[PDB]
Amino acid sequence: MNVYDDVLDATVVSHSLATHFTTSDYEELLVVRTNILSVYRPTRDGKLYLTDEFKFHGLITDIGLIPQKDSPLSCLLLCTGVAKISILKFNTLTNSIDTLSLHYYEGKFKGKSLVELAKISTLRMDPGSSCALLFNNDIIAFLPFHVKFTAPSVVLVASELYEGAKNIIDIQFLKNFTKPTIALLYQPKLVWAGNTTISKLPTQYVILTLNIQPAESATKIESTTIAFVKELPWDLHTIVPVSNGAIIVGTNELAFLDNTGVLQSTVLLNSFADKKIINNSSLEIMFREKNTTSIWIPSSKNNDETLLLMDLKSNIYYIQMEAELLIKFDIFKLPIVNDLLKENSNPKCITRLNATNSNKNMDLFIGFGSGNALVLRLNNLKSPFDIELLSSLRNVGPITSLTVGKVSSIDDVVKGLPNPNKNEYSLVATSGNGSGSHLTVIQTSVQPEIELALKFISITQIWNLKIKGRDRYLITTDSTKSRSDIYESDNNFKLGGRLRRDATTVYISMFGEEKRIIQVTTNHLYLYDTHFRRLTTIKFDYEVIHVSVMDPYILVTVSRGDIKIFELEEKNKRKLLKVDLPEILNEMVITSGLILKSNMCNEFLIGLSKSQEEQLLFTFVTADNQIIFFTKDHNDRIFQLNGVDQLNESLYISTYQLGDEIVPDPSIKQVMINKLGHDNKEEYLTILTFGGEIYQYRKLPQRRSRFYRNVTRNDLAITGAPDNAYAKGVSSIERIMHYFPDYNGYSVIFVTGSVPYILIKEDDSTPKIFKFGNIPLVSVTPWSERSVMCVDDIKNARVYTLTTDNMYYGNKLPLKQIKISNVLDDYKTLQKLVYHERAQLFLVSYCKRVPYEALGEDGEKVIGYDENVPHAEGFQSGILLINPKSWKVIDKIDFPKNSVVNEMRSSMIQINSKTKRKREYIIAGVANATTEDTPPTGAFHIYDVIEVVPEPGKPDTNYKLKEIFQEEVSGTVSTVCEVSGRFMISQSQKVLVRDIQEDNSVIPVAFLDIPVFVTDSKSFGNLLIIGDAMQGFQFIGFDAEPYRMISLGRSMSKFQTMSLEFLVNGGDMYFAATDADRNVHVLKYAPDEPNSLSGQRLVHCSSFTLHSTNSCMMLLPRNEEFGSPQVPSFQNVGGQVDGSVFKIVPLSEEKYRRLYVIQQQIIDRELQLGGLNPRMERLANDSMRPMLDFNVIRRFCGLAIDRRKSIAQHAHFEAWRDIINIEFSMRSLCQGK
Amino acid sequence: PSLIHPDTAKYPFKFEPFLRQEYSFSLDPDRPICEFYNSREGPKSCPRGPLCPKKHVLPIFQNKIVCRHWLRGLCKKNDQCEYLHEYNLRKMPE
Amino acid sequence: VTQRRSVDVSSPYINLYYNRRHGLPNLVVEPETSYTIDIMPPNAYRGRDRVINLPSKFTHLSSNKVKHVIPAIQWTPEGRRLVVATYSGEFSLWNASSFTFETLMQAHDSAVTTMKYSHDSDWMISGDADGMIKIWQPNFSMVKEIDAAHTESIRDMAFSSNDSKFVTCSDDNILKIWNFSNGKQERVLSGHHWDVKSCDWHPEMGLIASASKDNLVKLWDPRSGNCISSILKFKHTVLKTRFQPTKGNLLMAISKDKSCRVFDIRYSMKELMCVRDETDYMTLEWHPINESMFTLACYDGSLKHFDLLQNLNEPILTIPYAHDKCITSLSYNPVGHIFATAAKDRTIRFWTRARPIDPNAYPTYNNKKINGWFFGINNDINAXXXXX
Ligand SMILES: [Zn+2]
Ligand SMILES: [Zn+2]
Repeated sequence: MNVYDDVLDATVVSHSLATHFTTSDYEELLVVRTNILSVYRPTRDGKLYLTDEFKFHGLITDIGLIPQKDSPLSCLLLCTGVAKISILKFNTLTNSIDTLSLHYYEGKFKGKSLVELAKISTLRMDPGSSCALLFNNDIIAFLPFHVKFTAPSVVLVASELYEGAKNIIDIQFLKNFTKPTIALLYQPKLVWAGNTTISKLPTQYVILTLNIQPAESATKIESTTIAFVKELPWDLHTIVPVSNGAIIVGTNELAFLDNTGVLQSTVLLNSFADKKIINNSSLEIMFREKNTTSIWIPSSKNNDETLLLMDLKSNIYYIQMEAELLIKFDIFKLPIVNDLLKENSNPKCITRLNATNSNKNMDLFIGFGSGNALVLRLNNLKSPFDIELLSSLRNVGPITSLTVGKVSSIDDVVKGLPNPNKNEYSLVATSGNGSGSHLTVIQTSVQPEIELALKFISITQIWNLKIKGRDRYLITTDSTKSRSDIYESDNNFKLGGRLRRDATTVYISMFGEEKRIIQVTTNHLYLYDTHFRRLTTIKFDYEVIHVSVMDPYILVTVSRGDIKIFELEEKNKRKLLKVDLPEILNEMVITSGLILKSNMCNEFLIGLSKSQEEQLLFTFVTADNQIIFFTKDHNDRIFQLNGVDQLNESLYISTYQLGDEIVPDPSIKQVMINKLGHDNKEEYLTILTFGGEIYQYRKLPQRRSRFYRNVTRNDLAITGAPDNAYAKGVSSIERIMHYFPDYNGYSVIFVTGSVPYILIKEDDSTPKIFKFGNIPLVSVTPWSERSVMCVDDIKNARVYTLTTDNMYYGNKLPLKQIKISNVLDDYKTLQKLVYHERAQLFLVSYCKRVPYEALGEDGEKVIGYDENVPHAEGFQSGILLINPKSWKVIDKIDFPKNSVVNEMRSSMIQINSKTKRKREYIIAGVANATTEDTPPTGAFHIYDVIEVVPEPGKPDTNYKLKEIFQEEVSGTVSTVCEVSGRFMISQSQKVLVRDIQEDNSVIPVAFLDIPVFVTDSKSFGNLLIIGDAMQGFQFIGFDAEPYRMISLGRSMSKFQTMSLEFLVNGGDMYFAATDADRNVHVLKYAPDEPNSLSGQRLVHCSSFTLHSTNSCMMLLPRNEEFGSPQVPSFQNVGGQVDGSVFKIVPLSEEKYRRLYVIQQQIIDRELQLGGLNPRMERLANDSMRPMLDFNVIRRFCGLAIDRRKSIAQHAHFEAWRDIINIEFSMRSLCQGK
Repeated sequence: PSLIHPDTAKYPFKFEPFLRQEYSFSLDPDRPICEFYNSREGPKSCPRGPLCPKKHVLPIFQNKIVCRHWLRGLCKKNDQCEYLHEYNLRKMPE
Repeated sequence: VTQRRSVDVSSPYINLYYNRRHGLPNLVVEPETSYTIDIMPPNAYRGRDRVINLPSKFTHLSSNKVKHVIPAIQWTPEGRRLVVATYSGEFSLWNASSFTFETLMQAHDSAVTTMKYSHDSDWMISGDADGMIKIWQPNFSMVKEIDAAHTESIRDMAFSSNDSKFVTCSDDNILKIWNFSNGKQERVLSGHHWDVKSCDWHPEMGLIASASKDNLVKLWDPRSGNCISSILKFKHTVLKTRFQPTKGNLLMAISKDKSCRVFDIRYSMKELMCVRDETDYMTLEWHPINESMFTLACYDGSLKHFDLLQNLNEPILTIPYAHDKCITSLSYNPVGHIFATAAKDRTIRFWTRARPIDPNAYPTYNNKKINGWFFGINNDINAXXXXX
């Protein structure tokens, strides 16, 4: 009984298409991460600015654009998991995606395939824009279009299309044909390197000119066979269509097959290809991908077309063409002399984003499955060309491993004062898969760099002032002691007089184009010159609470609820004038008012209608929750943000109408429309609830009157709860938002409280709240240029400025790229990172992909020994000890060739069994990854991290890995886990628990025969889950005094297990084991149940289809924020190959049943994006109590407050108080020792 | 708390009473060997019985020399074996 | 100290659960033997690369020292050992790790006609040339020696998907579904006018196929003793029957007649491929991980590997002189990496997956020593075909 939340949302760019979708104005680069479709508008500078982000409940397997009639903005087509086409029109009015048609094929496909369907059902679009096919493995769906939107869809096996076509290698639609044409590249007899000796030239390529004849009930498909090619290289895997005809990108051979059929020319790419124009290339390049990414660009204003192909090793290959007959056919590796694609690998999708009406000087986005998804600019095309990294989209690679560890809190005191992230751990990933692989510190909190830190006495609110841009005068105040003392630039008091120093000031700021100073003290407003002297004083009958300032205006809200707006007399700027505000709001009950300058309701105004200029409008929040506003020249015509009392997805501005619908339920404490992001300063209405809940609406560039928030996208995590739930986050320090136009270029909204939040928009993403340090924050003030001073609850003010050097502020959690692979040595691919608390430092096992040497136990190579050919990628591992204070690699302990540290864990192994002195040792399970027929070699390497004398120059190098014990043992050491003071390592089908003695003599003590290979092992005290590579997993108890590895329960459903890990939730324990089939299986050990057979058969209670193969699942404690922790509960934080990080946070059976009522009520009542029912989606074939997609629960959080309270089936509050318990489960990382 | 490796041997389970009855294995790994218990009789010797907080050594585990058959995962006598079912090199005939 | 041919998937699985743990896709192997690292372990390959884990490379011939006629062959589901039945009535146990025999268990009083492990990968039913069957632990200890299993010698065992009940068949015309946990027969299967030569249980749904000398496969229901459909497509006698152990979507049945058929339980009991070999087929086994891939074997040896998505009319890979004599029994380890097969020549041959380059790949009729020292430290060897 669990919830699944993406802690870090997916980031690996799998698919991307640059065609008008959101807006017809600019060419929009849609980018599929894996479940998150994000629409970017590339600028002339290249930087991708996100217009609209969409989170689909289900993996976007493949995407394409089909143009729709009557409208310029082209419809989208995405595939969800195994064969599930979703047609998507972007509705301009709602600014969200509506499904035109959903097409389930998974059912129809199983009824045609005799084999299991391939997980990645690949989609193909036709250039004629008439029929888009979806093929799995020899089985094809055809989705025709009328030129309703979609014609009734057919499903047919390739044997129905062509007489042969026995197993499809790749289909692609071909260029320039009147009626649409597929080109089925297939093998009748299947052939790999091994079948090559008997079957020669055994790939058949057939072009079939389809006759898509659609009837309104069901379509009939007859395929005219225009061309049949019989004898082609076995390796031909990808068909890429070019105007003259298809290119076939094979592993070793690359054959151009024209539209008429006959092979015009083929290029032998390397040494492995052999066969009619033959082109022999000695440049040993190979396309070892099953489907190689390839950007084909047509000619414009011409006979100049380009096709670029990409190796997995991330090399661009421009292929030359001459359409006439075909001459000039050769591949060319583009000279990447400035290695910027070195940091990337596994290119998944290339797309040209800027058309420039010319084939040369192209800007193209390449999405990578490893490195950052780069936007390149190719400047020329030669057979003075230079590529440049025009823009970057941050990709957290495949998150190879994941471990909690202190990256901050390593310094207990920084700049004198205590650390902002004191007693704060953060789960650090190992992103990247290649020469640009890097530790990614997936931080729970924004780690802010301190410029200046000073201790303060008896203060609560700070107001620094920049008299001429430079900060010169700082103001401190106290609510309790009743005093407001004024500091300086060098932080010295009374520098300076005539202030209301004896009473609590509420607001002090620059005024009248940085000449005057307004001090609003509780009872008396004041006006000052640059040098402080009282010029104008305004008295009030009631105590001033809410107060805002723009350049020529002050607004004050008194204790009664009455508001007063004041304008500066601009002619001399001395005295103050009362603004004749509309009398309509005097009857209204105002909670908080803010002066605002944005072009939000300028369309509704009589002056500058459709002009786009920031008219100064005074926003207010009514007690019945609606943002009312007006300009100075209002003429009693007041505007409102309509539908905030419900706070629904759309948020249009209209004229305010007063009646008797007044329900004083205040839930908008602070509201602000602010430009956000370092480059693309997008306006954002940002509601803050009295329950410390932040809602954030976007001002839409088209129709600026209408505001909209992506409810489906879970960008902003829930900071609070509306129905007084999570009161702990609001009752301590009052939640007040502070907008800063420049914090480090980045425009942010700081949110003060016990838990501080920072709304950071990056260009790459929707603006996200992040936890701002572990420390509480009382009040923020903008320190001298691109810096913000923040004061602690303990009154320790620190000038912070966000790091941008390697940080990224999308992915719904702030993350720090740590490139430890520097210039002098690149540790390509970082695997199985582990933190070591006894030394407070990280260990990561690098694994350089060495040229593999195929040899037995003897030094002689196996008989197929060839040196001229390019060798296969083997393994050359090694551990790096990294001290995270400096993040320099301290100690490199390399391993022999063919060796790879499959798993490495820091333990608490017992040194003496009687004494129970658990010294923290790391154990690296290295395995000599070799051929199947070579004897399996492996070694477990145990390391004690010792305080060594540091090198005279650099500090932090005061630790070195000490090889206390290593043993090159029979069988592959594929996993290590510390089972209660003893560590088990895997072997070939064996698991030996080793015990470490005080003499460092390590003896195996307990033994267990496992089914075929351990992928992953985890221990929960003296329990174990030893994951069998295809035979599910053994759940294993472990005894000591008589060392018995007692087999407790095999997983009944046997599956290719990916990463095991426990999730306990009290009482009976549950195990999450992920699959090769991207599927979490939660199995509980229930020996109480009779069907479970004494526990020996684990009851498979929940399956949950992920959006990626879970690379490393990892247990860490969860923060029970609302409730009290009687039993230490553990959530389950798993990485993803798509660069997501999920939490399988488990729940109480009461707690879950509340959310499962919500989930089932959200899916049914509220519509999803691609029409995809998440409960139906997150299921593949191995109890009716499913794991909950929190991505669909946080839709309840994004839901309209009226409908939200309606969905309660006393329980609404009880729901919220545990929805926070799921989102705040990661905040356990903010508690140390 | 201690977030980086909190494996926690002292976690309470619903199957903790079961694992004392069957398998003779409690959630405390290196718990002491209980007094007033002999392997020859079984649960009848101990006053606490099967739900004993301390551990119960089986006749197979107090046996001297290790099993060659169990070491290769195929001993006919899974219980009442004249050899040991504990893989320690101290008690080994090579 | 002494080196031996060690076909062990553990090393490739690392290479897999690295490539899978980084999303670095299953790299297409190139002809040169360095690429043998990227031959990922069988269940890594599905679809247009299944032909990789199709077993063609002769690995090892072994004989049980005493040289006895093997009645049945079944792998221990963990993939670790191959259990070899004996006409003497013993379980010879050739492990996968080295192709060396572990101790003979001496199972039954007479010859063990068949043995089969549970899908829970623990228990195994054996059988006899007398009536009896025995329930075994994976560590081989006779849990329930059911003496009065059948009036005649049993023929084939098969477990349910939940392995809570299993089917026996015999030289008696009737089948018995035994409720496994009690060791008593739940429902008897009244049908077939002649002896039930073989039977198999569908590995997902409740369905039991039954090869009979009545030349028909009746498809029984476990809940009630009646056949839901009787396939009448066979002519002489249905010799054996199986399913795809993975999905179960395809039932298969071999004949003592030249014919052989593969069916769909999914689609109205339709046949897909009526393959006829001039030399009569004897035994079949589906590739344990790759649906629509199996191996038939003939009276002329002829280890004929097939695919339902490559050639319906034809075998994919013929090994025409695999064994000297008629192959009686064959099984893949559920891993898929080794495919063991035994004949009435009293020798059990193991067949691994191919390795991208070897001159002895495709051997074809070896005169004196077909088992000519293949454990010589290395996988691949040069050429005529036999060594020493
Ligand atoms: Zn006792
Ligand atoms: Zn024994």
